[PDB]
Amino acid sequence: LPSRITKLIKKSESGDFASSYQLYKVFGSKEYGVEPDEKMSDYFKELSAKQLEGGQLRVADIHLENYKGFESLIMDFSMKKNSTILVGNNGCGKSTILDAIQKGLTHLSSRLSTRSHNGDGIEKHELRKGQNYASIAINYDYMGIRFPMIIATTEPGYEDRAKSNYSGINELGSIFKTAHSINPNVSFPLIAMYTVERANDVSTRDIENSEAQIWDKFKAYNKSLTGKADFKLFFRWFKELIEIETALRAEIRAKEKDLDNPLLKALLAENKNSETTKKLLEDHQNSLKVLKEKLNSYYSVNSKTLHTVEDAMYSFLPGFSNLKLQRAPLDLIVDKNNVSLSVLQLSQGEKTILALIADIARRLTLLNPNSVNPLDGTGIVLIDEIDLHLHPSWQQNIIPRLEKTFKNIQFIVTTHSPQVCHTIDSQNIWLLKNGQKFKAPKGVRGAISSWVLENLFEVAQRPPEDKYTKLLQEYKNLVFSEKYASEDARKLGATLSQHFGPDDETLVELKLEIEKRIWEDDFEKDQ
Amino acid sequence: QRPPEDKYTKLLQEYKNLVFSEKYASEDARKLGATLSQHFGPDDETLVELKLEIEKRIWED
Amino acid sequence: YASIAINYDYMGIRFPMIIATTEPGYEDRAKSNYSGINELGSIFKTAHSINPNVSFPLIAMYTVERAN
Amino acid sequence: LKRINKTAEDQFLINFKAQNPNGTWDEFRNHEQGILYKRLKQHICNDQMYLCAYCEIDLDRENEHEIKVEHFKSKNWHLEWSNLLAVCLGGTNTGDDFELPANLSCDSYKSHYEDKNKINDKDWTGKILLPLTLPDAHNFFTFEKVTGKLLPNESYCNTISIDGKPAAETLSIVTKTIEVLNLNCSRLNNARRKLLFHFNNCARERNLRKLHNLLLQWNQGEPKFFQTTRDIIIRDDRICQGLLNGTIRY
Ligand SMILES: Nc1ncnc2c1ncn2[C@@H]1O[C@H](COP(=O)(O)OP(=O)(O)O)[C@@H](O)[C@H]1O
Repeated sequence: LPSRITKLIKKSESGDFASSYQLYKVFGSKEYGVEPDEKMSDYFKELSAKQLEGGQLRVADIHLENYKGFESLIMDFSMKKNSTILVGNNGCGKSTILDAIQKGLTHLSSRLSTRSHNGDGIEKHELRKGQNYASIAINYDYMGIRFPMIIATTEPGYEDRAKSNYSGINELGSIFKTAHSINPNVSFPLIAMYTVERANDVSTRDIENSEAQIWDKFKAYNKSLTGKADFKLFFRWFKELIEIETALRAEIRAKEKDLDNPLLKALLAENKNSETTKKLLEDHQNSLKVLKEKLNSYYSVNSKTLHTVEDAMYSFLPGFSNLKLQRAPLDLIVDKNNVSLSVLQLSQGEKTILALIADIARRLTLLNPNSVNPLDGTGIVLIDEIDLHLHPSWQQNIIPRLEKTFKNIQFIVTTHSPQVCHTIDSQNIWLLKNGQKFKAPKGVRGAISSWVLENLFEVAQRPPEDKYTKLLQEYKNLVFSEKYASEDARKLGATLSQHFGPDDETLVELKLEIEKRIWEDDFEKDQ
Repeated sequence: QRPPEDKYTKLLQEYKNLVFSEKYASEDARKLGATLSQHFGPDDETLVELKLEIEKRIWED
Repeated sequence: YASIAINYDYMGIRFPMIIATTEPGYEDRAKSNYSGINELGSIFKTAHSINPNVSFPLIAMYTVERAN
Repeated sequence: LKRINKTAEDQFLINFKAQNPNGTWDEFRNHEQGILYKRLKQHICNDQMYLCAYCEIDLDRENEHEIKVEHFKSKNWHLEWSNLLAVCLGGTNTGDDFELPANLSCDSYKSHYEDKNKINDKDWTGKILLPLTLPDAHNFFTFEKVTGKLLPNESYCNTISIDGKPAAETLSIVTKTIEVLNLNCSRLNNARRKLLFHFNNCARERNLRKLHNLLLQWNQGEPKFFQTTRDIIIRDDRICQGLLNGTIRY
């Protein structure tokens, strides 16, 4: 064995998964003239299974051929920075790349927490119209090692070189499986893709259906790469966690049956003038209120490790506190500016952000069983149309806080607004042109939104159709056309000064130019 | 218009106020000038304005 | 108590409306009234009766649920 | 193009020329840790007064990573003195080559246009203006005050010859120069517009003393960035000409 092998072994002894897997590959082949011995390969695999403190699993590159509407879109997602903004246009193919990654990622999600090998391939409506050689190839990247994977399809009447491999991800699944059964507390990779279908978020259909499972690690992968932030699962987790802490419930059952008897209704209808009975009815309603208040007071006292998850959703929505539910007819209660109110009546964007953050936090806490800081895990989260229901105040803040609350999470997202796409550095935002990928020009990390719109989205800051815009254009043409006072500059100035106002940094400059021109015709009189 | 909490935006503000005040050409003027010229490009709106005015009021001195 | 009032306009002639509710523990202090919308419906129905091809207004809202 | 004054030939360039008569620019840059490379870069930039060749932007005094060296003829031209020039970054160096066109300014747009046009003849001499051969005072590029886009002047082009070519086609050469070097991008147009802004601002008071101060500050002293725009503004304005020739006194 060469001294390089000994150096690699020594490096791997000091907690280095990269060296362990390199020696595994060397033992599995004839690299560096090393004799093939599966025994030392198994020993190296066992050593590597104990070295998975965290690798920040990414997606690195992507290779698409004749998929959706693209022909060849080799793209390199960022590795040193945990963000990527896919800007594109409406109809250029933003969701194409994200959909390709989620079809690739379903196989990975299966091979983490399932058995067997199940995954989805290219369907009939996904193949490009004209050719049949479709293939998705996403090269994953663990801490120092890469696993190829190609998803391919071929029409029955032809045979292209679309040989689907699935060669690499099997090794990743195997190493995670081996590492799981030595210490049942491991930081499993997170997988989640979130479409625009989260708009139909929290509603009565989930809360009212509340009326068990121990929340194992292999759960949170379930129903993750679907495209909706299911509040029903979060509500069930909330109930299950807080139930860890009957006569009143039995009393509620008995009082409901007694007060709803048909005989009581008939007696009430027979004698409308029942003030003496009305007093007893109001006493019963007071007992109702007292019992419900006591049952709810048996709740809003203490909490558990759920507090860390709760702190994640109070940061994205300022002015929100005291999130509990009600042991009366089921509902979830927030407090907004000292106004306690139900979750079902929150704003659309507020509910969207709440459901999104709650779902991600639930996933992160279920994957990480025992950690001092469960909320900063390793995984991949995909968001489609992040600016769907958000005010511009939250648009320039959504991502910088998202990268801070969740640290080691990749956030490949698609945007449709300049405000959100000017908080990310220019080298990590991708523009999809008609058919090719282009990089943004320098000066986006802290530039003005107008500049971003003008040189990243190809849109004028002034609508090039309105009457007032055309009038301003004619005015700016006339001021510099050697006739600064030929009665039409006068008319248009009298119009625009009254419209925009005498104090705006578009007409103040041009009026200053007019004043300079007025001065220029004073000393020339003697000439 | 610009980010309310961004490191480069804070550098822009810390450059602009020093341009319009003491320390027009000192310890930090050149270094922030170079840092904000590497990004945003060396040819934009705000920085050319600031450079022109610093040239004007260093010529006056 | 809550109350919503809307005034509908047609050719400079206006139709009143008010829709209200009261919690069932206190005597209602705002009763519903639909005086003008019955008027408008009757006018349009009579116009249809005399002539089957009289143009009618369009009423519709498109909620965010049109995403899917 | 403000035009530069090519100084006398330096010694270490000749020393590197002697050792390898057939060598590339990368060979000169890599050899001896690039000490001679940055020495030659400093020589060329000091000759040029730290202003961009075709783009006219304030090249950084301290950091030398913001300055690139390119050749008028596409890259033995790699060693000839009549080919080396110093240019701006062009908006690149954040990426490598996968950047949106129609925004690049100085030289990276030149390479992009060369590749997408498939121009076999890399000798741009006689096709676009060469800063070395330009006269000290040239009218040429005029610009409208609306958008700030520099445009050729037919009157002055029709009465001068450039690059050993007939004077009839000089206007075509200037238009080709504009097209290849992309001298009408948004950033440079905005810079010219704000140069006009700062020329106009001091003129509100009509204080001829401060106006003469502006003329002395621009025309005299070491040349500054966008020198062509300053010259065009000064010549175009009648009162500036009257102040320069002594018609107006304060
Ligand atoms: N069989 C096909 N052939 C060619 N193009 C297709 C085919 N199927 C889908 N597409 C393309 O898919 C595009 C849909 O865009 P999409 O990926 O949803 O991104 P976004 O919704 O952000 O605009 C369309 O522009 C369409 O041209």
